Amino acid sequence: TLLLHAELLQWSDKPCVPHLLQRDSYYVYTQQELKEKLYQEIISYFDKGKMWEKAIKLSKELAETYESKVFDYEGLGNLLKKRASFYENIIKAMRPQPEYFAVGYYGQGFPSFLRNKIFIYRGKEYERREDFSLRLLTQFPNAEKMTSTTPPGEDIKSSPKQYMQCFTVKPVMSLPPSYKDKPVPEQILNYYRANEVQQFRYSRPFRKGEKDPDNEFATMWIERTTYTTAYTFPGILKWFEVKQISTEEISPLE
Amino acid sequence: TLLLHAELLQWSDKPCVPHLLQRDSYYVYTQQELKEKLYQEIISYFDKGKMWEKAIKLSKELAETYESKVFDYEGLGNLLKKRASFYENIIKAMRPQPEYFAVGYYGQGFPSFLRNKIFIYRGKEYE
Amino acid sequence: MQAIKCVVVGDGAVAKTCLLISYTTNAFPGEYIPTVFDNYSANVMVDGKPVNLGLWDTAGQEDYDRLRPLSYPQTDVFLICFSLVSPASFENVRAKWYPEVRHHCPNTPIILVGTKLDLRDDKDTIEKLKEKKLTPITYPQGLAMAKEIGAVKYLECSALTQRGLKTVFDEAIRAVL
Repeated sequence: TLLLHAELLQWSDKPCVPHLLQRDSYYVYTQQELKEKLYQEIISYFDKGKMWEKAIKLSKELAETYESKVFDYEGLGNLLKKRASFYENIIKAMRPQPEYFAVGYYGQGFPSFLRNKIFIYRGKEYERREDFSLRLLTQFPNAEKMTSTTPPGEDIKSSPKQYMQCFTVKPVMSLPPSYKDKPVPEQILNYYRANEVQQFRYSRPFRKGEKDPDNEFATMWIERTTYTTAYTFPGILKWFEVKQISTEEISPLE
Repeated sequence: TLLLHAELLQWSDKPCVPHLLQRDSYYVYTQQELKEKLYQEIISYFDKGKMWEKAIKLSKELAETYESKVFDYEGLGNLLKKRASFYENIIKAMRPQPEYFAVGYYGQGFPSFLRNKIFIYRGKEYE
Repeated sequence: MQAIKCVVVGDGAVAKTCLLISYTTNAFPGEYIPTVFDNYSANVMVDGKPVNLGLWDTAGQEDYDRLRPLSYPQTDVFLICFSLVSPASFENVRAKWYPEVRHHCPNTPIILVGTKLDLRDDKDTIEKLKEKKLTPITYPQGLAMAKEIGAVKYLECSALTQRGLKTVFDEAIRAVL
């Protein structure tokens, strides 16, 4: 969010419009100085937010602005030392992968936005789907769900007495740019297996074939439940809708 | 001079031609590794050569190569800390201006190159 | 980080492997996929810290008692497993699965679990057992056997319906916690 604000700003040398001249403090406040404040705080966040990829990705053009306009050589150097710190954190420190859930609040009883739409939820690093639905029961009255895990609850599409449905969806892989050809070490992948994730899916084991006892395999079909999230995980909001859901199929060979 | 040699080299991932495979030491010696050695020594020179402008001007693409190929994140960080050191030296430390002389050795008695031509001489800081 | 080794011991006539993989599947009820593998292991917290949880699937076959006494040493806990509506499972456990595990390692937390609790009170299956002159193992029976051995906890949960199953495994993880 703070970035989004800074995103409005420009590195211009001047205090341009007092609309952005905030009310917490107020003096001349030239634009580049404001972006400087903002970027300091943003990088502080990311450091305590563990997202040092972003930290560095900004600190680069931060030092760029330093030299290119102000010659904050002290700030240049300390900023770059922090960048070094971030890189070391990346290679060294490891990060867990939050369980992911595309969540169907079903019930005319939910508000207009809260009804009948699959909200993909970025839980905590190690969430149990049961405790997740538990806090949904904390989240809403009428603590009851659909066993219709795969299909929607049409009755409770327009019925009151809100129902629910949830499961741990697949975190679709990130795309490390220009790393696929590259034997990159693991840290990039571990950082990418659950972040920057918008596509998702959940398993649908199905029995399409001859359900003999020993073989489960000529019948086993997975109707993968493809999802698209409107926004990055992580992003401005932990949860999000599914921007697009897609079912699938998987043959006994597949 | 060392740069001029490195100037020949490329950041390529491989040991390409044994002509540049020097005789001081010899093993696989992939090109980027050699440029890495060379740039280390060059930057060391410039640091003890006080020419930190050059030091930084190279250290930039040095860290670039680090991340872009090798992920020498330790080397990334230490290199950048040295870059910070250089910048501080720049703002802080001051440097003297050598007196300059365009020098005419006149005399057929001089060698062919040493005769009758104005050689501009970079003296010492306070000559 | 911690890794717990647990040799699950119990008859295969009850098919506890379905329950175990279903939990590893964390599945919606009846939507798990059983596999070809043994000794399904995973990593789930209960509190504070997730655990590399290892549930060694020693099937009901008694012949494997040649190398299950290698599984017993250096194993953090054990899952002894029976069915409440399969009396044969009850007596087989108290005769082979209870004693062999108990004596291979008389010093390890042990958890007796009653499978098919959903069918312990199933009128059709219970009337079959009475017609088959088989006693539906009630809660007091397992309670008595537990206090007999002093199992660190005796339990009865569900496989097809996953009921108490998650709770049972939660206390299983917190057992070393």
